[PDB]
Amino acid sequence: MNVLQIVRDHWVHILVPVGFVFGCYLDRRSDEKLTAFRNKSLLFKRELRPNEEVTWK
Amino acid sequence: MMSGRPGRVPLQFLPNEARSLPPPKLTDPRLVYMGFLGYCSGLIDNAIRRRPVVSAGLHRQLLYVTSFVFFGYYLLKRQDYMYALRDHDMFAYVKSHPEDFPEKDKKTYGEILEEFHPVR
Amino acid sequence: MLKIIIPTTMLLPMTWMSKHNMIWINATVHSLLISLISLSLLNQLGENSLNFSLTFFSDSLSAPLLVLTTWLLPLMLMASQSHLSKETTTRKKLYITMLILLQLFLIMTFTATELILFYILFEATLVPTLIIITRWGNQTERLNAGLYFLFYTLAGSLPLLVALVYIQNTTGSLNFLIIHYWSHPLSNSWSNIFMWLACIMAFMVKMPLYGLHLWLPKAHVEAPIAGSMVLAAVLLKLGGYGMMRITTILNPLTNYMAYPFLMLSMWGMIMTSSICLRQTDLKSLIAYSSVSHMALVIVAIMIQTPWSFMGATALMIAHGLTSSMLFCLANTNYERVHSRTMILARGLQTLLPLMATWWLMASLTNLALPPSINLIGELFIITASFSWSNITIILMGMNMMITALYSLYMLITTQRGKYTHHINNIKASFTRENALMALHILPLLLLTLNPKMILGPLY
Amino acid sequence: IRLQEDPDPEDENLYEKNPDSHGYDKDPIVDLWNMRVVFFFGFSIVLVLGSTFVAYLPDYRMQEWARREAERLVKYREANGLPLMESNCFDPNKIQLPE
Amino acid sequence: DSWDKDVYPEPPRRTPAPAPQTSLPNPVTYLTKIFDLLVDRPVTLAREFIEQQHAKNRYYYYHREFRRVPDITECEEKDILCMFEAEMQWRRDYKVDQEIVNIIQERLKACQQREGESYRQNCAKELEQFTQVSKAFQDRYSDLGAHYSARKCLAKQKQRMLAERKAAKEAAA
Ligand SMILES: CCCCCCCCCCCCCCCCCC(=O)O[C@@H](COC(=O)CCCCCCCCCCCCCCC)COP(=O)(O)OC[C@H](O)CO
Repeated sequence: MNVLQIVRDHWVHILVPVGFVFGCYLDRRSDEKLTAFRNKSLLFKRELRPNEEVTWK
Repeated sequence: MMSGRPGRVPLQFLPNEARSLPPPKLTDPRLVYMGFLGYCSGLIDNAIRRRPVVSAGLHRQLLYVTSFVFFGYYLLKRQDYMYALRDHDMFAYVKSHPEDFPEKDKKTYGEILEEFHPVR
Repeated sequence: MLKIIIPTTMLLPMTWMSKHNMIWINATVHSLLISLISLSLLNQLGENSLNFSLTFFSDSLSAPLLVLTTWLLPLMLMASQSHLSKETTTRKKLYITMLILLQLFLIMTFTATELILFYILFEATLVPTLIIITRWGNQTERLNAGLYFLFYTLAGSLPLLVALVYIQNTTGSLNFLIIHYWSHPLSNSWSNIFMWLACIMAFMVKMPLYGLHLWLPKAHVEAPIAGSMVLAAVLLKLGGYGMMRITTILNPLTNYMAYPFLMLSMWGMIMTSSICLRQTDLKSLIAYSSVSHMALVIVAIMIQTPWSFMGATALMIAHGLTSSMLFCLANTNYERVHSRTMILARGLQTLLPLMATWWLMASLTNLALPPSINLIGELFIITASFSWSNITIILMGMNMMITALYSLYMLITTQRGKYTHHINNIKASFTRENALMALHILPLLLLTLNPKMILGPLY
Repeated sequence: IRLQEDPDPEDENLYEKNPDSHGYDKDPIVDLWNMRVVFFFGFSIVLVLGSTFVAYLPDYRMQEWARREAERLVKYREANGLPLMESNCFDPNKIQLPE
Repeated sequence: DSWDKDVYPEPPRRTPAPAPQTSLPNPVTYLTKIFDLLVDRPVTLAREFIEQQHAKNRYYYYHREFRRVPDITECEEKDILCMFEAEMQWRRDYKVDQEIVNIIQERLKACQQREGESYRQNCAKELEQFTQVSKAFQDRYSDLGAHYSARKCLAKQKQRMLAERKAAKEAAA
């Protein structure tokens, strides 16, 4: 149904939504470099559970 | 200032010993911004020549991104070199000059007399 | 963090590459969508600010302003698609480009973790607004108006630049957390006052206090509708955000040096509100009202009291939403009459009955009628000020008394009274203007149920 | 004639071309569609769920966790008879005040 | 009961037995009666239905507990790693102490209506408890500034026994 044209005039609508899902990616990538004191602060440091290896992602 | 350090061979954009540093990763955020600059030149390049900006001469702005990325990449390695160099001989100096860098005494905040000003 | 920024900047290619007539639609879609995502950021923990990285972080103060700016973004698009319809598609796209580029900077500065990073886009907001005021402004004296607005802030901002870099060379980093934890008692040495003056005057200028305020009437009146809202609803408030952030290393020097500003602000609000009582221009009257409310925050922030900060953040937002609405009221009336004089179009209620209502809660909200967020702001500030000194209530309450007279003064002169005979072009209000007006008032009363969201980190 | 210019255009009324005009833009079909966007993506998805989202937001500022701790703490304190909340905060026993 | 009686001491209610002598009917008994079988019972009927449904699928939640962590008086100078734990612990205790005053304030306000015209003398214990709390609260956090930090709280406190011990030296003479 006209798809050759609804795509051309409404392909802009996907830009921002992928931008958001992209924005989460760098958000969930930059934190990895910020690991450092992962389960290290004595306020929150505790015994590591049998299966999971990382307390906070 | 590194203008006359011992070993600086003149007109050497990237000295050989700089290769001992982690090279900039191919998608370094600084690098892609350098690629942005190449693209941003491309859009306006068709603008002055009055061409259909975005869809105008795909070859032209494609070369712009390539040129800016490479010239960016070598710049980043050179940029990383000096900062590594600036920090390197920094540290070599302070060990060579212990007397000018005293280790400040370890006093907790309990013994520190910091006067208090009320807000009233 | 990023989940707001890339959606904002990736919105820019959409408007440029969208269809010829769909620009307003798709921009409005995702601007509201961005607002929804920003609202997801509104959550805050107990005491530690929501920290994201070295480059960005948010606290209980930044978050309410962030959601306000994103919430604003659809409103200018809604408010502007009437006087820009007869314009070339490129200029319309450029106009939209200016707004979101402006709005992008606002997210950046409010979430900035480093004072210099906060500083770089602190003036960078000026460039898009300068274009908006100058190019699309609909007047003659807008040219001198843009010059006044531009130079005033720069004249105050540049001392901050010299001051800020001095902090870097003396106290290491200028990361907001590292300043707060390593704060030291600023001495009384005669250099530290000029230290104090430079770190404060920059936020003073773009928070119009008596004397340093003549740009605002020239800023607001000649600016177009979208320029007026953004300038009055967020731009006067970067100065506010700076003071809550930068006063960490200005104590106890703030205790003694606060006096000239406090007297200037407290007396200024009586003077400025008096100007409102006899303003010939509707837009100017709203503009001067912003000075009075903003000058109240000057006393609020500069007292440096837990309660004072809380009421500041309450007036921080409530005034911005209200001032944007009143500017919408003036704009929605202006093009119908093609003039700015208040007495030009009297008795509008008999002609437009719904706008009579919209003007009515708008005036009531600016009245600080309880329990509107404005009342929570002013009433909290009065108590904090009264604890600081008993006399100030004479000045404080007098402002509310003056604020009553001029607020309903526009109501009676425009809405009530006899309709003007000669005018005959007043058409029934477009439901766009009606929809936009509810877009402003409805969240305001919605905020009344949850003040704790906008009370701030002191809460 | 000073300059060869054009007379000031007259403000068209969107209503007299199409009575149902909503004031969003000239063309009727997009104007009707702009209505749907401004309301559906205005009041509907932002004001309704956004309010519920912020209203049902999880514990903000630990407003209730502190209460529960206070109840337990106050229940501990008067049980032993010592004052229910000390005038001092950082125990002076450790403090090593100068002279 | 959901809350604790020790946290909220409720003196036993003294409800007199109804012993009227006038022959004409007491109306308020009737309005309470009709209310019972028009509002109270239907509300209870719905309530017992919702409460049994709630117990059909019961999900639990607990109360988060923060273990003790070294505070700011033993944290090293600068060293923001230890300052972070210190500041957060102090601010958490600020929240508890704010709630402690809140709990006492409700108890003081609870006396007012509970004691009626006897409020002036009956709960002077409630008055002094709030007086003890408010005065001690003033010595802890008052006048700390809008940018209050555990450093300032220690600083303000360190002045207190500074003056006190100075007064003690003068008192000893
Ligand atoms: C339109 C005019 C300006 C509008 C109002 C702006 C605010 C008014 C004051 C402006 C101050 C600008 C300069 C301040 C820079 C940072 C100051 C700072 O960090 O404090 C220093 C304060 O030191 C200064 O001397 C700062 C400058 C003092 C003011 C004199 C110059 C500024 C005023 C004239 C130029 C600007 C006015 C406009 C001229 C056209 C500390 O250094 P120190 O002196 O303690 O250094 C150690 C030792 O004592 C020796 O250095």
